[PDB]
Amino acid sequence: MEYLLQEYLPILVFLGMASALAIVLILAAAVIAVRNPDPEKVSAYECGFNAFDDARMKFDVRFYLVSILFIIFDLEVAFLFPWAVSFASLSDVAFWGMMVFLAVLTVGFAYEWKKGALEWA
Amino acid sequence: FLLTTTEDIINWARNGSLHWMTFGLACCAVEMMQTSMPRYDLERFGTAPRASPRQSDLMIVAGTLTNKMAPALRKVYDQMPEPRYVISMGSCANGGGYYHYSYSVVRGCDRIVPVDIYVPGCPPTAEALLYGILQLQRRIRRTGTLVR
Amino acid sequence: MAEFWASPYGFALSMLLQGLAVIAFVMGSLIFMVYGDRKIWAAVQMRRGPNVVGPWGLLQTFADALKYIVKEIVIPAGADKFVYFLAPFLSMMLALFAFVVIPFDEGWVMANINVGILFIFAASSLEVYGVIMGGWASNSKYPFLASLRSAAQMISYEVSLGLIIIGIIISTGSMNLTAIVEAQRGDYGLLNWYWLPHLPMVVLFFVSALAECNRPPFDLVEAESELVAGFMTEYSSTPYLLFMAGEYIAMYLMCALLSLLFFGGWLSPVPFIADGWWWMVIKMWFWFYMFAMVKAIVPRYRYDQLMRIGWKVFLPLSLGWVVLVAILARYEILGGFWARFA
Amino acid sequence: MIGLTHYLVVGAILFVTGIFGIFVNRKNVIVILMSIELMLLAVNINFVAFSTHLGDLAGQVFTMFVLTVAAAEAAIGLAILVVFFRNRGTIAVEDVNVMKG
Amino acid sequence: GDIRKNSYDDGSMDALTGEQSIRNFNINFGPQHPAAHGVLRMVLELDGEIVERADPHIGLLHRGTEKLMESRTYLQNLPYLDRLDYVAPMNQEHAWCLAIERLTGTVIPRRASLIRVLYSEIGRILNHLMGVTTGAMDVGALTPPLWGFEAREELMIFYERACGARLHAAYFRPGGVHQDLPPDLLDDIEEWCERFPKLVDDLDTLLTENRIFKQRLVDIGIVTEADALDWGYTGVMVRGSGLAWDLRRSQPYECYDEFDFQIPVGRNGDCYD
Amino acid sequence: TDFAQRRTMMVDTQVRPNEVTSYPVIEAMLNVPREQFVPESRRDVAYVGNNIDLAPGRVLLEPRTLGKMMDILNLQNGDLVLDVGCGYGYSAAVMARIAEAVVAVEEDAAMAAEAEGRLAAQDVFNVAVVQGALAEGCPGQAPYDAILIEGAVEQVPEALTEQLREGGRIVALFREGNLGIVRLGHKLDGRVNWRFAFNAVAPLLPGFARPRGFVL
Amino acid sequence: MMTFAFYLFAISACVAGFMVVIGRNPVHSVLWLILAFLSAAGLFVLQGAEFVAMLLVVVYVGAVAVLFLFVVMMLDVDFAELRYLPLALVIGVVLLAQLGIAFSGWTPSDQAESLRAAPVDAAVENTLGLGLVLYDRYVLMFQLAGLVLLVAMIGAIVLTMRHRKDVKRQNVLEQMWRDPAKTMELKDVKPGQGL
Ligand code: SF4
Ligand SMILES: [Ca+2]
Repeated sequence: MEYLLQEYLPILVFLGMASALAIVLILAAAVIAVRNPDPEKVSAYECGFNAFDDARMKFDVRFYLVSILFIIFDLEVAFLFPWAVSFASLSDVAFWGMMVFLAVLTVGFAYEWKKGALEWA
Repeated sequence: FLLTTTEDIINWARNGSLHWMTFGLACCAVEMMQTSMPRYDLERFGTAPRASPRQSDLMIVAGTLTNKMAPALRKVYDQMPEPRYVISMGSCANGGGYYHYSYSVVRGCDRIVPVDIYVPGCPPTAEALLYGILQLQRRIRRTGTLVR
Repeated sequence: MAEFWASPYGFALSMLLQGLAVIAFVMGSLIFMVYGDRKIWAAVQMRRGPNVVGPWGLLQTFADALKYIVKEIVIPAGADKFVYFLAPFLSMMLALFAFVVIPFDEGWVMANINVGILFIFAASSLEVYGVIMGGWASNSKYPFLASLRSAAQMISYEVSLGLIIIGIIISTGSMNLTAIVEAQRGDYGLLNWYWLPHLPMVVLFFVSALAECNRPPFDLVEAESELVAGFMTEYSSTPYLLFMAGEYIAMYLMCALLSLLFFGGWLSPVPFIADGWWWMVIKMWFWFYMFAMVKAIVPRYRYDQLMRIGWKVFLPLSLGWVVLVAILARYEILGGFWARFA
Repeated sequence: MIGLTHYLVVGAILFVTGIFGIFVNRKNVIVILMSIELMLLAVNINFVAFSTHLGDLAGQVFTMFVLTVAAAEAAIGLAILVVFFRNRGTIAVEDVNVMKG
Repeated sequence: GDIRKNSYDDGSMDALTGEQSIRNFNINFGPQHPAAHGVLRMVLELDGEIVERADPHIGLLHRGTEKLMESRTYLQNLPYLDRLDYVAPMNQEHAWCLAIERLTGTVIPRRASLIRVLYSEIGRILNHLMGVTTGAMDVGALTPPLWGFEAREELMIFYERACGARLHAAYFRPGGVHQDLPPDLLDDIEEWCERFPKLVDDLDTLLTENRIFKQRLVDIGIVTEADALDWGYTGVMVRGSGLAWDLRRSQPYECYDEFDFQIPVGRNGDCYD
Repeated sequence: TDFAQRRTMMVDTQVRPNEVTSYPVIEAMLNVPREQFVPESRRDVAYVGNNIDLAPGRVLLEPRTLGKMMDILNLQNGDLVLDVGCGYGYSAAVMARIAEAVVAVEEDAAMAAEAEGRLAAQDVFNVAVVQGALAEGCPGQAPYDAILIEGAVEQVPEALTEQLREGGRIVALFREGNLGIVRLGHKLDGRVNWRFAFNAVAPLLPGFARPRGFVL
Repeated sequence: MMTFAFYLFAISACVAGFMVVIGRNPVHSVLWLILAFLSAAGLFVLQGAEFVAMLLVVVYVGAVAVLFLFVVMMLDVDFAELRYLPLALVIGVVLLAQLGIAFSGWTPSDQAESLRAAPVDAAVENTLGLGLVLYDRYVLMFQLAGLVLLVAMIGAIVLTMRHRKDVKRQNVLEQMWRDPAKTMELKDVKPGQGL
């Protein structure tokens, strides 16, 4: 397909080019700068005193519920992009069907808000 | 020539981008802060503060170093990537100062970390510190290499 | 040369040269963005800012960049070493990568795809993984806390980011970025640009752009006064440079989008001056100036307060706007002021 | 030359991989949630592959709805996992075992 | 007054909360930390970034001043006072002089008394400029400290013109003040006083009604009158809660009686007040 | 008295911040009642950040010293540990929660008998209290994987370090005038090689002094 | 070339998918998973399904990040040291072989062309084509999808919602309403006067 070749192959080419530029910048210091590691240098930073522990412990995420609702809301908005692109050609059902779809969304959003699910645990 | 002019470029970049750790111990830190404020604007030299030692090239020991604090100062110095430079600012850091004969004070920060410049005063004025930072730049230009 | 430029090679070289043009512009602008950012804060702060390294400090960014190239790379002992180096790479690479679909003039675009808006969203959101993975891979507490804040930040500004621009797609009838610009062409210069019919979304997009770029008042993944350097605490030399480069490249992309979506891209504000890439660059740097001024005048939110803005302010407002715009466009209120499609 | 069979083979591999992840995992229920996402990704590859090679948009329409249910499934799957973690203190697969017989 | 075991509005008790807390999220907040003033090691126990325990470790700037003072004369000890609350050194010198003057039963000259009031209030502005604008920097406002510390720079020059030192004056002495002020210095202090309210307005315009600033301070760190009495609060720490207590009025010293000033008090006793 | 709150506070503020990361040590110190292992007259000060005096010249070491001392010995579930100078047995009880078994050597029959009574009252069964001179150790049950000396020494006698297994660890507090150095030793090729661990002070144990005579 | 593009995305997805399920590090599984979705998006573009290619990345970039949040929220206590695998690999190979044999002889029905509900038009861009059928022909499914998403909203809140009642909370609107004129006032304290 021509559209693939003219428009999408440049994306693939530039993905490699931007990757090469980022990699060369990392390797620049890896090759030029002096490397002199010692146990104190490579230890974890906690403001001058040794860390109590590493960062591989459980940690309560007080916004966990909002993150679950983030997944749901992501899919709701996805249905709007083809609708917005097709807006000129929409039929009466196609137009008001979205309004019903968005009204059901707003009932869910009003339920979250009223329940208190948007306040952190 | 190639290598000396290479070092000159390295010394030029390191002098013009000398980032210092956000680290103030006592009343020498007040004057160090004034050095970055509008009257003097240390940052106009490219000498900007950095919160993390991993991004710091310069440590300014600005204040009294107590025995209890000495391990913490050494640790964050050890976590500076190289090259790293140290300026000793004020009497306490230079030699112990007013607390030289105390039971809880390090009699000079050069007992903990190597020092490049000593700035005298108690405190040095904001301008005196700025002079000391420019003397460090002369020292790097005079002796700077890729190692430091 | 005709026998050459028609071949696979002349086609392959054309893409590489086009790619170098984008990298040259974005990286060259990076020299003046970091300088200009610092000069603007200083001017608001009754001081000079960098003015000694080169004339008026104009070589400061070269000095900073070189300093990092000859600075030692310190690798934390407890860090996940592959993910540690992948995080800065993604941060810089993906921000630059998003510019492949940005048009700067009529026909000055590397990839003219139909879903350009969605591709921008895909690439910018994936860039956040550099911050999340950079903080977590360091395996220390301050970068770990910033890693969670970065995930919180994404949940805060992305929930309404799509809705904020749906109105512009409705008015245009396309997700092609060049099409959005052409929809803002008319006989009244800047009065045909989308900032006017979608004035509320300009504010909401600009604010969302600040949060997407980890910029004040939403600089929460660094937050010096709370987290020392946040996700970058354990990074040095060029890996650290890549995170800063990515931050400014992402900021520059938002400046491009603001100018493309709402201020006619490369179109002239006045009829009697010609359209061209100069107008695109002028608008991009005005919005960068707005980025710099905001950093100089606002304090920092708590990251739970940022989430309040996204879900209880921006989400209901953007959703309400989309419905309002759909009605106005459907019924061609004010003679298609909101219906720019043919 | 890339035809329909090429894409179906990729779909089959991802599908079997995702199924495999469910019945070999022992230590983490989140990785099972990832395997379910791999399994549904494989389905979409089939629907998109059949759609484009037939010249029909139904398979692409079907893919959009599979994503919708995938999102809803992940939200509910994580919510159920949250209540289990609170009641047990673990999310290891081998610990979801109190009821048997 | 112990929130380490989380309490939920639905009464739920997690299985892990049942176990004894052995593996807690403890973090060193300082000493090398922009908000820690260089020498504060505060160990924080966090639960989803909620602070459940704060354990300040101090003494990282303990220098044995009180031991060193016992082998020096009263005059040799005066500079030690400068270096305690070193943001405003002459205010600390004043307590040492007052104590010696009371024990010796000495009356200081009238001009020395006026100068002490003058430079004590310079110190109060020197401190409040530092406190307010670096407090703003603690909640993310970059600019306020730059404006405030330019005004501090001018006041430190008034310090130097009185005694020859910008910070550690050693200027208040048992029996008065070391030297008299040049007449042109009094002209410059008067000129600075005419400009200063403009900077206070500018800081107020930038911060006071900023919604972000309010959301970072309002209803944060609420102190009631009863809390003030638990912890030996003094100064703004009690006045912010509405107690119109100020030693210059309640227990007057020097010549503060004949000056006209008012005591600001807060009504909510939080960081904003 | 709420000794549980004092115990938790001692671990939080005197052990955790002092580079004690071993969770077995933190778990043990959070559970062994310190006040049950001090003389009755010292019960209310059992959780103070200082050495407790047990008998003339003998102390229960400060919580920071013991926490760091045990953290660097790095005791294993299969270890046999010699605790020289157990006093009333607090240290033996803590180590008993980590190591397989502990041989606690005490030289004062008064304290050795109290250690047995208090160790039993806390249901500690992998601790045997053996009465005898501290400098001798307990060579009957040697070799030991780890040796802990609970008081300052000037020299550790060879007889005591011979009861150490090859690859065994010995931790002792050395006194040089007003300076106290805790050192960690490793037995290699029959020789114990000492290294600096940290600085702490305690009174000298009886029998561990060095030979000091006339010097011109 | 199309052959090179296919195998780049095909090998990347299949290898990434395998690494998701057999790797021992859950955070590494998260990063392999996003690579699998990006690789599958590459395959979708090659076939001309660009909208679902881009939609897939947009959706799962956010969703995979949420998965990372739960991995670290419920991180096991044995991260440092983090079966009947032989028999399982045999059943997997058997199932994969059966599918490969079935796909060897794949041929659509000879009526498949005439039965297409939404035939693709070369001159219409993919996103516009989907929008012409998604909201009119499939309007019933469109509405049911909204209810499927609503059930997820209700379920998540019903199952998990709880709030700590022991922490300090501020009402943001009340913070913004605080009037400085009312909250601070100057007092004329006479000399010698205490509280
Ligand atoms: S040298 Fe003087 S000014 Fe500096 S910290 Fe010591 S006492 Fe303070
Ligand atoms: Ca808790």
